[PDB]
Amino acid sequence: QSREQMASDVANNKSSLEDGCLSCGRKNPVSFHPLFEGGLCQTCRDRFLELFYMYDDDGYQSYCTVCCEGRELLLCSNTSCCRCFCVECLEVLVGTGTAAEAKLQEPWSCYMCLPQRCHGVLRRRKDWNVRLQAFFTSDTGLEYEAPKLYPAIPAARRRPIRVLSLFDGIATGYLVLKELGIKVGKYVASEVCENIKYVNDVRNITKKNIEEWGPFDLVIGGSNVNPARKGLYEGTGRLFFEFYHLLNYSRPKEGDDRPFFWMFENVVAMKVGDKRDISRFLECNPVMIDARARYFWGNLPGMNRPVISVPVIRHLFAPLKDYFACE
Amino acid sequence: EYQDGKEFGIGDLVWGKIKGFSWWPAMVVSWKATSKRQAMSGMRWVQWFGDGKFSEVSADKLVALGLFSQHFNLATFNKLVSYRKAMYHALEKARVRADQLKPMLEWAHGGFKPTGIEGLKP
Amino acid sequence: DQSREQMASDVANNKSSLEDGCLSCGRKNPVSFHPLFEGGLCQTCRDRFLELFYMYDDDGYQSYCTVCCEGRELLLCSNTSCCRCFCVECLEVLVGTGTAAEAKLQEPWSCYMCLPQRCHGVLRRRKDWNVRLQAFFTSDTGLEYEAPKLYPAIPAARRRPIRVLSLFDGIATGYLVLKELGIKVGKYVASEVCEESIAVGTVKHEGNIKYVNDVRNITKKNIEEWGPFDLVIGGSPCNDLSNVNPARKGLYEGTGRLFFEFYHLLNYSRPKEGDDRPFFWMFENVVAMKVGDKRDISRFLECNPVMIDAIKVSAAHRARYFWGNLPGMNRPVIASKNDKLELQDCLEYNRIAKLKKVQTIKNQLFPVVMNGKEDVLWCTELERIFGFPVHYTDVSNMGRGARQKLLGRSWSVPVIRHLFAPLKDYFACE
Amino acid sequence: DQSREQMASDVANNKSSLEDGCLSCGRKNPVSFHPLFEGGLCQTCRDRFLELFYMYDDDGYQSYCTVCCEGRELLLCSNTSCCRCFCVECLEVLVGTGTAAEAKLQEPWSCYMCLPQRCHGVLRRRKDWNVRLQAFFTSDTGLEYEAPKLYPAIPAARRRPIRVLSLFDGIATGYLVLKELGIKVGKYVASEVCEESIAVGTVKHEGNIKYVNDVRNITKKNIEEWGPFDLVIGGSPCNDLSNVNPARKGLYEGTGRLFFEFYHLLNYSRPKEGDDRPFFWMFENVVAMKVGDKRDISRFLECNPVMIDAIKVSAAHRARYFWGNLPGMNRPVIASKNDKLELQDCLEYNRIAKLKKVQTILFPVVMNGKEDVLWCTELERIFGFPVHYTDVSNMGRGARQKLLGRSWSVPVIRHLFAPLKDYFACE
Amino acid sequence: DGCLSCGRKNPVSFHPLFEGGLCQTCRDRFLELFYYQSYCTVCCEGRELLLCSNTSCCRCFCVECLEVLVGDWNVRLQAFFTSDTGLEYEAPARRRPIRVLSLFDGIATGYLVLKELGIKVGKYVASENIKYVNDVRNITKKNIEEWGPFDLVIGGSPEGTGRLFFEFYHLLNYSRPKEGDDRPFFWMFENVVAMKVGDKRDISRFLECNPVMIDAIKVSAAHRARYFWGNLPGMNRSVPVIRHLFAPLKDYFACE
Ligand SMILES: Nc1ncnc2c1ncn2[C@@H]1O[C@H](CSCC[C@H](N)C(=O)O)[C@@H](O)[C@H]1O
Ligand SMILES: Nc1ncnc2c1ncn2[C@@H]1O[C@H](CSCC[C@H](N)C(=O)O)[C@@H](O)[C@H]1O
Ligand SMILES: [Zn+2]
Ligand SMILES: [Zn+2]
Ligand SMILES: [Zn+2]
Ligand SMILES: [Zn+2]
Ligand SMILES: [Zn+2]
Ligand SMILES: [Zn+2]
Ligand SMILES: [Zn+2]
Ligand SMILES: [Zn+2]
Ligand SMILES: [Zn+2]
Ligand SMILES: [Zn+2]
Ligand SMILES: [Zn+2]
Ligand SMILES: [Zn+2]
Repeated sequence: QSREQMASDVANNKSSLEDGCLSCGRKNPVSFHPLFEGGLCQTCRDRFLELFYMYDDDGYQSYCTVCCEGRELLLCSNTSCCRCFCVECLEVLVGTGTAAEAKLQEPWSCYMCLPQRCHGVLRRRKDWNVRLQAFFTSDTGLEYEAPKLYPAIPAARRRPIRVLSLFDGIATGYLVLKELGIKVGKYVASEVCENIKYVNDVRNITKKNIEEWGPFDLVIGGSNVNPARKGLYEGTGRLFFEFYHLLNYSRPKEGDDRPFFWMFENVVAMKVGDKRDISRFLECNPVMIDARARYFWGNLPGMNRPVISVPVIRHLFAPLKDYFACE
Repeated sequence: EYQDGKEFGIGDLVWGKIKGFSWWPAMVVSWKATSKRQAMSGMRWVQWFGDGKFSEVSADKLVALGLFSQHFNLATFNKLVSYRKAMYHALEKARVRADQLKPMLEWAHGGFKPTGIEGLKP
Repeated sequence: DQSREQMASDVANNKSSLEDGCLSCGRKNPVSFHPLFEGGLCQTCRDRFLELFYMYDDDGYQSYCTVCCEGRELLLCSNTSCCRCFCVECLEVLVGTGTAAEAKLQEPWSCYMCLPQRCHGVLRRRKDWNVRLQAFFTSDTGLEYEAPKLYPAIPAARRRPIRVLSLFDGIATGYLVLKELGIKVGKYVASEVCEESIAVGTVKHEGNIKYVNDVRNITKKNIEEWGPFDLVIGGSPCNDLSNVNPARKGLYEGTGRLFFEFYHLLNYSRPKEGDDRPFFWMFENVVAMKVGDKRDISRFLECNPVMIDAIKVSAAHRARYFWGNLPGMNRPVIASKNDKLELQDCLEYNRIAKLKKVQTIKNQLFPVVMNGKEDVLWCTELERIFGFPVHYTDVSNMGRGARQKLLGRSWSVPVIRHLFAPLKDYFACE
Repeated sequence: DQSREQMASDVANNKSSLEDGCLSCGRKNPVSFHPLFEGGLCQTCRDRFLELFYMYDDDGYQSYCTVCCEGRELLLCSNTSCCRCFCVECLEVLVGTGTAAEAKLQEPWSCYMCLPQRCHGVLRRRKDWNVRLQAFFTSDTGLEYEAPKLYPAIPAARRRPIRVLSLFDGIATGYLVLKELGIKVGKYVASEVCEESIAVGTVKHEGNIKYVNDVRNITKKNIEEWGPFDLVIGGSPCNDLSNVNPARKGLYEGTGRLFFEFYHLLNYSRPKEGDDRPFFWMFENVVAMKVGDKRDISRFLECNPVMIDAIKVSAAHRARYFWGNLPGMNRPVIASKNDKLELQDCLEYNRIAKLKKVQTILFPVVMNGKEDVLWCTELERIFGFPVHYTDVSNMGRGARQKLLGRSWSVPVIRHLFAPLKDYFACE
Repeated sequence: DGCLSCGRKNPVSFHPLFEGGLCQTCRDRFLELFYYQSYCTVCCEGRELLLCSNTSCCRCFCVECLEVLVGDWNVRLQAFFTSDTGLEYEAPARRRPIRVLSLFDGIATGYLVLKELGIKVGKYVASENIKYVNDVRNITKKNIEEWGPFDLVIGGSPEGTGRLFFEFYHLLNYSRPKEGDDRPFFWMFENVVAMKVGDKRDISRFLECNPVMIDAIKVSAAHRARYFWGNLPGMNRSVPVIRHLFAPLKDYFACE
């Protein structure tokens, strides 16, 4: 069916807006549009999971906020709201190009700023800040078990922590552990090339080195004009698999019940096939945290609790105080 | 290069918009002239006037200087010497394309009559 | 950083040895030796010789120069059974100026590996090039790992049938080879998504193979449901790993990521600590790939590969890398008495083979003459070339293209048999 | 020249018998009998029944009406292994008015050849149709000729290997049958111009067949150079004699002229007068052809044909006409112990056959719960050939199926050639 | 080595009309449709027809052939239309009267020409003193044996040419004298030149004798051209044609 057919039906008020693809007009939707009132088709929802969170170097939205396909973008003059809208969306979902005709005459505020009003067959849904959150980090074709919770330890038998790291920032995980007053005293750093025991070229670390330098108690990792748009065209395969290999090396053997925590970090703007691969290999599901949206895999205690990027890492690492000795 | 099906090729003059800034004139250049560039797919390489820096923004959100009156800033020009200097350079470049900025400013505000905007082509 | 002319002058004037400079760029401080001629090789020329030596054209000829592996124009050798081609500039600076034009009009021109060896200036052909070409490709790597530990022998009374897990099964070469050796099979699980390979493996072996779904849907619990396993084998797709693809994504991307599925599922099925039952595995890939990818695969699997060419047991060139811990993997290859070692033994009635050993799958239409006319190879002759039973792929209405495609990416029976042979001393036979 | 309704009323009123009129047009003066039902057939309706009773549709269903072979709308039978279709006007005038609409809503409808026999008015199915149907085609011809002259027996010490000439050889079924029978072949000259069939006969029989050129370039001197011959066989192409061709030129025209090459070269190799050596021949053609040509072929060949259906010894329908003078041509056909008589005996591993006998050559096979078609190695078993027989010269499903589709049938020829072992050497 | 009627390259033949090459398909249709056809003589184009019936000037140039060409006639034309592509190398008192079997009775053309020769005719057996019985379809070996022996067989024609040719072949094969005999036996066929090449090749192959050409342009004033077959003496050298062919047969027949 054509996009005008759905608008005609809505103007007749003879159907619901969740019967076709709001971005393409194709029927048989698979999910719901998290912002407006409409359905999402199968091929039109995969593109929404990648490009919806992409900002260019200008600080403005890269693609359309409705169809995520940009050919001629009109801008939101209001600051702290960098949304941009398409050129045919404003003529099909509003009714005509009258808004476009009046768009360039004066500075314009987008549809996410002005008080809610049904500007035709396009209705800003009342609540979006929650179902948008539930749209991304849920509704996936995998289901795993909750991680095993280690029992807490009394402070009379607490020892300093031992950290192996592979973050982008060499010392990013060192300062955070110092602001919390946790007993540092073992720290090995590295990087993916092309008390801190810095060693470059992670290609040089062997199993025997992990055996001698260990045992470890926390393994972390995950890390130029357009750092946000070059990510899709480059790929993140190299960064994940060396972290996975070293996590396999350092993981406690069978019959050992000592605590062991890990965490992986990645940005949201990535292809739909990589998230499934990481979830399958790591045997868990991510939780998004908004400060720059980011995914987080791991087994740290209380990882999906509500918020009460140094602050984000501090929030994530806070519940570690009751396992390892402080000060 | 830049034959990706989009408009606004090499040598064109367009406007721009930067967070924390205002509309600024820019010059489309090639990646070879840039100190470090690779001709990113789907975007364009521009160079600001009065600063000399190289910027690479997408082509979709680009607007030419045809509507000069629709992208003017009197307060910014009055309160910033750099804005007036950039306006003077833009006016001089447009005139050569074929506080003394008042005559060419009135020339631009009138719509480039009778020559129009056809003389801005490379 | 001198030139080739200076090095040639120095060696000709009896003032230097050939083993101090690089034959391909005339540099110094070489790290290895040229396997074919006398001399040395610098660091950046091994990584060009290692990847590009075995690449071949669609016309059954070598693609690059035999000396430098980088040619602007090539002089093809005219004699058959030798498909080498030499470089334009590699001659006049090494054998003598003005020789390219003289040899160009010569007919039939013979390269320097065919005719009886003569010291044409600085082109001194080696006496034992065959012995050293194996050592160039098998040894002198980056890192070295500890040898695998042997398992204690088992007496003939306490042997059990073998249980096998096979990833990227194909047309089930492992089952066929294990049955031809007389080993008693207890179970055989196969993972495959092609609908014609499943047909071949179900029709030909009477449904003794338990088929499963795509490899990306196998979970932790499935391994324990189906196991325990005694042999895990697999060969990953090399579509995005070879140099023949100008748009190769390499490892970590595309279809080259499927090595990590084998790596992931091999760790699940491995025996736990404190267990001592025998466990064997094997992985296979091509030789025409980047040195970084090979050095990474060796790093993850913790072993160096062995290079085996099928030319020593059959009638085709097919060189592959093998990782594994099977016993006696690097013992010398010796042919058998029932191996069809030439193209004539693999032809039908009233057909004459002009060649003796064909290239892998008047160049592609010139292997066979029949009734005074040039012909091509039949499917039943490719089946004999690879070592399969005749009429093995006559299943499910597929024609010449599908059968040739299925045979072209398979393993080689006389090589897998050579590798699996020493397994009979560990599992029940007959 | 009355119509059908008056005849039906007369027979219903118990004043006439069905054997006095033609069930297809209601006329009088019958000349034969309806093979299936009770009644008689007029002169002009037999010439339409004979040409069309065996024609079949691409959908595995009978092409024309079963009773009159002339219909406007067809009512296909629903029972499997029954492809019969009836005639709309044939129902209401014979069984009773008001049945065409009633039966159209019947599910699953079964024809009168399926349900137990009953006199549905005047439609009385015969109780021995399988016997008189055979005699309808074999006997009751136009003219009659004399009996063949049997040759005296030969003692087992004075027998020699056989010499064979074959025309339009195909994929050499005669050589395969003769070698399977145990007879000893001293020569086999085959004429064929297809490049893929020559490859099959060369590779499979190790070059014992001597191939020659087109049949139109063989002269009088060649026959006496290659002769003498003791058996001369052949079968002409049927691309211009069957009724499946809307633009068929028939005999005397087109590619149907190739029959007269067989008749011409049969005279050259025939023994001269005053000679007493055994000599045999056999010509073969399809049954679904014009009646006018059938009496013409018999006139030239001087003998009447026999009709053998491959359904009694195989798993397919294929009816053919055989001319010749072989000893014991018309003896009853009996199956052997090694004949795969049902479709399930000709299938690969893990396949289930929905049918049991296939029509003339997505339905037949269901594999893993999904419908499928027959493979190339399954059509070889149905016709009797050894498996992997046509796996030669890179051809696929398109070309292998064409070679098998126009060939002979091994059990039929083995039935015909069996009594040839009493005149020629064996082992 | 270039074609003239068609102009196609790789030519190995020549146009029979005059100088100019003939392609593979040009010569095939050159002798097939030679003979009022609205086809050109040189270009062999049947697209546009021009009318010209002047005395000794009937070659009307084709309209499309005006730019194609403009922009041994009595020696080579005869040879090309009688050349033997297949060489069948075989040239062959007080006696009894003549008895003849015939086909295509028509108006009994044989009876009067046999009677006018001065030799009495014994028995005439038509199949279409005249003894007409029935059609060819009702003749058996017993009928031939009852009415035989015979002396000569005549048949021919002035939807095809095979339906009667093969019947004549069958009847002649029946009527042929047995092997090892010296009794005289003659025969001849008759058909018009306007025929397909396959028909001519098949007829020449079955009778084992190459045809000869007889044209009425030298004995009459109408375009009657006929191919002939037979073993009568005199072809190697319209009722007058049959009169000429029947004149010499008095040598081997009754002369006391
Ligand atoms: N995702 C996947 N899961 C299971 N098998 C796959 C797969 N992707 C590709 N394959 C199979 O892996 C095979 C690699 S070719 C190797 C074939 C095999 N080594 C042999 O002995 O013949 C291909 O035939 C393909 O069918
Ligand atoms: N002009 C010709 N000369 C010789 N053979 C011919 C021919 N025209 C057709 N044929 C062959 O005659 C065959 C008739 S189909 C009959 C096949 C054969 N009787 C069998 O037992 O299988 C065809 O395969 C065709 O190849
Ligand atoms: Zn859509
Ligand atoms: Zn849009
Ligand atoms: Zn806004
Ligand atoms: Zn070098
Ligand atoms: Zn070179
Ligand atoms: Zn050589
Ligand atoms: Zn009738
Ligand atoms: Zn009917
Ligand atoms: Zn029925
Ligand atoms: Zn010509
Ligand atoms: Zn002309
Ligand atoms: Zn003239």
